[PDB]
Amino acid sequence: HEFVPLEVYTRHEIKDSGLLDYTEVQRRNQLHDLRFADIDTVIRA
Amino acid sequence: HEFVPLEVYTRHEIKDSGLLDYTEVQRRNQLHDLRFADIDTVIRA
Amino acid sequence: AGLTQPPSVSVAPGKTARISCGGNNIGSKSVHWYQQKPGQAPVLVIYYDSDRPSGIPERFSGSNSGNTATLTISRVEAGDEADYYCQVWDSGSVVFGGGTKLTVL
Amino acid sequence: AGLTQPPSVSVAPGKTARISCGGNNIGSKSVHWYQQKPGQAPVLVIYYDSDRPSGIPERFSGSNSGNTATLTISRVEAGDEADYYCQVWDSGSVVFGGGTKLTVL
Amino acid sequence: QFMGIFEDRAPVPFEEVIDKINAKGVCRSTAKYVRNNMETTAFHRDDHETDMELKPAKVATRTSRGWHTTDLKYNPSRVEAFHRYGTTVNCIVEEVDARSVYPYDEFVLATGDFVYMSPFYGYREGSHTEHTSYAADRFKQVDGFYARDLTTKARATSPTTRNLLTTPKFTVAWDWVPKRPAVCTMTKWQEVDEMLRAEYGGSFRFSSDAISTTFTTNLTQYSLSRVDLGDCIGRDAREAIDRMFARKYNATHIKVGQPQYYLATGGFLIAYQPLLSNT
Amino acid sequence: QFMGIFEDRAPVPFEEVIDKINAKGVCRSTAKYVRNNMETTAFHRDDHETDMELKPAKVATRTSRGWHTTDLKYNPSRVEAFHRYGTTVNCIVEEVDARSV
Amino acid sequence: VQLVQSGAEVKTPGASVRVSCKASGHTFRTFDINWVRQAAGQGLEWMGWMSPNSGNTGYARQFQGRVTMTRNISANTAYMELRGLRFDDTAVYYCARGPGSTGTTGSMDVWGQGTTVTV
Repeated sequence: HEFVPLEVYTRHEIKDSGLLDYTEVQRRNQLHDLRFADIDTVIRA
Repeated sequence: HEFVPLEVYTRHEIKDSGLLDYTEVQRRNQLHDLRFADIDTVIRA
Repeated sequence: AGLTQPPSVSVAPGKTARISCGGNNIGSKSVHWYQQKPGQAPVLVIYYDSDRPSGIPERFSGSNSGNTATLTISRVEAGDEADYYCQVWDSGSVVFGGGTKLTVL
Repeated sequence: AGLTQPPSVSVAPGKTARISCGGNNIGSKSVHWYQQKPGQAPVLVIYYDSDRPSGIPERFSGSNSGNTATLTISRVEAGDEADYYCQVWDSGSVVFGGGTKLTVL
Repeated sequence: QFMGIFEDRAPVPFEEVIDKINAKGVCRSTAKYVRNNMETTAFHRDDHETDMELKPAKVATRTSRGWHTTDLKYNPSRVEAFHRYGTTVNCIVEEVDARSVYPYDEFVLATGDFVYMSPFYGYREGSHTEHTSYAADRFKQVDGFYARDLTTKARATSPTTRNLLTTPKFTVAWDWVPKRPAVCTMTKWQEVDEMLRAEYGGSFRFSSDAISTTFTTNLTQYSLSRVDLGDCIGRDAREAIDRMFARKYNATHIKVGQPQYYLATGGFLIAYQPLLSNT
Repeated sequence: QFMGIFEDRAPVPFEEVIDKINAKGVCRSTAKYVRNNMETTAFHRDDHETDMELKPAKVATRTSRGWHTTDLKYNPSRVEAFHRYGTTVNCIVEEVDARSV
Repeated sequence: VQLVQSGAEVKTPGASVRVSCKASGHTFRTFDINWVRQAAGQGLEWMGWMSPNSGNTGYARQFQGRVTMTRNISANTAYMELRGLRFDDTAVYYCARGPGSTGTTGSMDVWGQGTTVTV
C-alpha cells in the first residue's frame, strides 16, 4: 500500500485564514512614499 | 518498536517563518520612551 | 448655458459625417450623443465623449475639446438617417442639443 | 591648515618616546599616525587617535585632545627608528605633519 | 499648554555616520535632511552646532543595545501670552535584527520598518544585479571599514565591507556578505545513521528504523543544480555523512561512491551515502 | 525648518468619484471634507480649483495599481523670519484587495 | 586589497607623467584612491583623492590645475597625470586607500609600492 501526503489544511491555508497580515500591510503602506511621492527631488526657490 | 516524536516543523519554526511579528514590534517600539527618554523628569522654569 | 447644433447635415453614403456641438467650456463636460430614428425612443450611441455602448458599431467616434464636441460617423450607411442630440449637464439641469438631422444622399 | 611636529626626537632604548603634533582644534579631528622606514611606503601604526591596526604591538599608543595629539612609544626598540607622520583632514584636504625622525640611542 | 508637537525621524548622513559617529563616537546636534521635497535643518535647544557624546540607553529587558545623545526634551522658556517653539534633536543609534525572505530582494528591521533593497546588494561580484528601489546616491558601500564599539570604544582590527543606505526616515548600515554561501532554500532536518535503501516496483524506499520513517523516491537521481540557491545541501550532506561515518562505521564499513541525492514524496531531499561491509 | 506637518487623508465625495474620476479621469485640486465636526477645505498650492489628470504611480514590486495627481509637496516660498503655511492636495486612487470573514 | 603601481619614469621638464595604480582583490569601487608624493629626503606631501565609484576628485590647493585624476573601471585601475613638470617633481608617488567620498576621517591603511619620477 502507498500512503500519499494528505492534510486537511496546509501552512499557506492557515496563513491566509487571517483577515489582516501585519507584514503585508506594512510592506504595502511603507511603499506609499516610493509610489505616490517624489522622495529624491529637493525644491529650493 | 518505539516511535519517537517526529515533526517536520515545530510551532516555533512556523511562528518564526513570519517576516514581522506585531507583538514583538510593538513591544520594542513602545519601550522607546523608557529607553531613549526621561519620562519622569519635569522641567519648570 | 446652451448648446448649439447645425439643423441639418447631408453626406454621401461613401464618405464620413461630422456633427458639431458648440458650448462654452464644453471640454469640462461629458457630452453624450443620442441617436433617434422616427417613431422610436433615443438610443445612446456615444457616452463620456469617446466611448460607445454595447452593440454600437466601431464606425462611430467622439471627441471633445475646448468649445466644441464632435460626433464622427465613418462609412455612413443608408440606415444612419436619424436625429443626433448632444447632451450635457449644466448647472443642475441637463442641456440637449438642438438636434441634427443626418441625411444620406 | 597645517600640523606642527618636532623635527627630531631622541630617546634611549629603555625609555619611552613622545611625539607631538600641534594644530588649531586638532582635538575635533581624527589624527592618524604613520610610520615610515627608509626606502619603504608608510605603514599605519595608529588610527582614530587611540587605536592600533592588526599586527601593531601594544607599545604604541595615541591621544588627541585640545590642540595637541601625542604618539607614545613605550619600550622603544632599536627597530622603532623611523619617520613618523600625523595626518588629519582639514577643509577638503588631508594635511600631513612635518615628520619626526625618531633616533634610538 | 501644548499647541502641537511635531515629531519626525531624520536620517543621519553618511558623512556623519562615518566621520562623526564611527570616528569620534559623537553625533552632531543639528539635523539637516530632506523632508517633503525641502531641505530642513533643526538645531537642538535652538543653539549652535555641537558634538554630543553618544551615551548608552537605559537598559530594558530583552532589548538590543542602543545609544542616544539627549535625554530631556527642550521646551521654550515661559513668555506670557505668546506661542513659542522649541526644538529638540536626539541622535539615536540602535542595533537591530534584520530579516529577509526569498527571493531576498528586501529586508525588514526589528522596528517594523521596511528596507526595499536586497541585503546582498553591493558593488562586487555580481552584487549590483540585486534589487534596489532607491537612487544610486542613497546607497554607499564602504570598504576597509573599521567598526567602533560605542560602549567599549574598541575599534575592530579586521576591515569589513559595510553597506549604508539612507532611507527617508533613517540610515541602515550592515556588513556585506556574498549571497550564495549565506542563504539556502533547503535546511537540514534529520541525520540518520541507518536508512536501508530497497529497490522495488521501479522505486527506491529509504526506511529508517530509528525515526520510523519510509520515504519513496523515483529510481533516477535528483540534480542538485536544479535547486535554487542550493549550495548548502552539498556541504551539509558531506559534513554530516563524514561525521556519522567516522562516529559509527569507520571500523566496519566503507563508502561506495559519492553521495547521491534523491527527491522523496512530500518534498524531502535525501542525501544518501551507500555503505558496504568489509566482507 | 519645518515647525509642523499636518498630514490628513480626506475622502473623495460621491459627486467627484463619478463626475470627475470615473467620467473625465481627472480629480479636483481642492479637498472639501468634514473633519472633527468641521467643514474643512484645502487648496493645492494655495491656488484656484483645477482638474488634474490621474496618472499612474511609480511601479513597485508586488503592488496593486495606483494613480495620483501630484508628485511634489508644496512648501511656502521663503520670506525672512516668518512662519508660513503651504498646502498640498494629492488625489490618490488605489485598487486594493478586500477580505471578509 | 593590493595596490600595484607602474614602473619608474624618467622625463624632461615641462613634460607630463601618467602613473597607474591597479587594485586587486576588491571591486575597487568601494573605496577612494589617494595619491601622495614624497620628495628625496622630505616629508609626505598629499596630492589628491579620487572616488572611482563616481569619478569625483579633490586636489590639493598647490596642485590645482596640474593634476588630472581618472580611472578605468573595466581594468580596475586609477591614473594620476601630472602636467607642467619642473625640477622639484622628482619624488616617489604612492596610491593608497584613504579619505574622500567614503569618509573624510578615513585612514591610508593600504599603500602602493610607489613610483620614482625624475625629471
